[PDB]
Amino acid sequence: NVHTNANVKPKADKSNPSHIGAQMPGSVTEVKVSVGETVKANQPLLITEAMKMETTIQAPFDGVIKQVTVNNGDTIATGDLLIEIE
Amino acid sequence: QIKKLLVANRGEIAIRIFRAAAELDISTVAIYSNEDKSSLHRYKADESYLVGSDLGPAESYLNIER
Amino acid sequence: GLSPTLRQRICDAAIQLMENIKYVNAGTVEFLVSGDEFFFIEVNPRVQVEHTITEMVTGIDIVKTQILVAAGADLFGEEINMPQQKDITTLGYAIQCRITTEDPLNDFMPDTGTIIAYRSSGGFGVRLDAGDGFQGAEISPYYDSLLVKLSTHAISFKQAEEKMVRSLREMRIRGVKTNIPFLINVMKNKKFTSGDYTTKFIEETPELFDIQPSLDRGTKTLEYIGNVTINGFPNVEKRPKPDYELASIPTVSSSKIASFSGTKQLLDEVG
Amino acid sequence: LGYAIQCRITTEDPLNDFMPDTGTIIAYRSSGGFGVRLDAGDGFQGAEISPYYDSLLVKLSTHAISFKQAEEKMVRSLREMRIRGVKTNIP
Repeated sequence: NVHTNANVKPKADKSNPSHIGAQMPGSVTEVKVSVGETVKANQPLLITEAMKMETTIQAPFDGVIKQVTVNNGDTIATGDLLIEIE
Repeated sequence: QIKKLLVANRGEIAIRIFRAAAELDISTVAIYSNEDKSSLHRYKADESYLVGSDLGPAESYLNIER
Repeated sequence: GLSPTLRQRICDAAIQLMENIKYVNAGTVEFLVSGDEFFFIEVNPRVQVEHTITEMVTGIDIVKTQILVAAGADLFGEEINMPQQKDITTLGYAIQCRITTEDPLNDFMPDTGTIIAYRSSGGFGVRLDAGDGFQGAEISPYYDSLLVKLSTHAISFKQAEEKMVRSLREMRIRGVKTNIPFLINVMKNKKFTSGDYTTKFIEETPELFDIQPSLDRGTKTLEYIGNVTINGFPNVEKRPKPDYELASIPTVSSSKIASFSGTKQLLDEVG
Repeated sequence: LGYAIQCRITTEDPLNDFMPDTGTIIAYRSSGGFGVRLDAGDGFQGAEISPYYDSLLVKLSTHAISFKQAEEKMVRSLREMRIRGVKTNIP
């Protein structure tokens, strides 16, 4: 592509605790976890930039990251799947 | 009895001399270096000529022969 | 500051030299004065940067005269129009201030850069011989970084002072940080106005290195607006500027309000 | 000391009954130099000229030892002047 800004992300299924969805339209500023990792509850796994403002996305529980749908500097839309955990 | 005059200089003094010369109905000539391509003085004269493009703007205003 | 018959001797001293050696065209004769004694230092066989100052008090265009002299024209003829030596005098007093990139915040080091804004002056007898400072033109470290020569002229030394002060305060050069604030203090100096100052005047007057934090609020709000226009604002969704609804503001006069008496006034009476 | 000369640069058309021309100035240059004094009015590269006030773009005054010198200084400055977008009384 030349970067990954054209990439369409699947929508997170809302009634599945494994699926973490994008809460706002933002930009992925920093990816912090990869496929097959295990960190504690509240682990800062993704850093988005909403609109000049920055929030870390945290894990709701303990578990193993199955998929990360995004890369650094990627645009996101409300309801976009970002992370899946076990 | 002078018809046309060249200023071996740049900056405000060159402008000043051009004006003095123009007041005496004397045609004027400006010399400029490679970095003085945008020096105001280059434009305030009847003729503009580059002093050595192969002789850096460091040396330009001091080269007697050119 | 100097005595009247002193400068005559210094002038005569100069004339005696230049007439003895058959000097042609414009030249300066430098001296060093102490008490009541001239001392020859050097001769500058050309015009000096500070020629304007003398042209303003005598009334002669020095530069013009150079060309005509070179043209073979006579000193007291129809061209040069020079007055006889007994007719040449000085009207009022003139001053010249030098404006260069040289940092007073960094031991007078000439600065390489591109100017972002330049702002002139004007007024009765205010010469603005502009060299390096005009548009958004980059300057080279290879040349004497003369930004602007600044000259004023008036019958009073005090009046030529305040003429220089206003011009200095009206100046605006950004990107580089100039010798301006320094120069203003020199013009508001009782020992400068007095007349008697040495070539040591600066070093022994340390409060001339006293800088005032003069803000350019206009520049600052242009910078704010620019930044927000281009980069947006935190928590504000990038969209078309409001004043969509031009609902003008109801207002009431100060007079009316100055008369109003309510619970504020009550507190002031009863407590 | 010396002689001084003044004239006022206006938008009066010297070909058309000295009638004040109106409109926008799209290019403005000015002289200066020793013994030349410019007191600007409506003459600048920005705004347009309304017919409602007396016409005056620049008050131009010059000063030299001789009168003839003062004149040749005045002439040059007039020629050095550049004003586009309106007719002027310069010529």
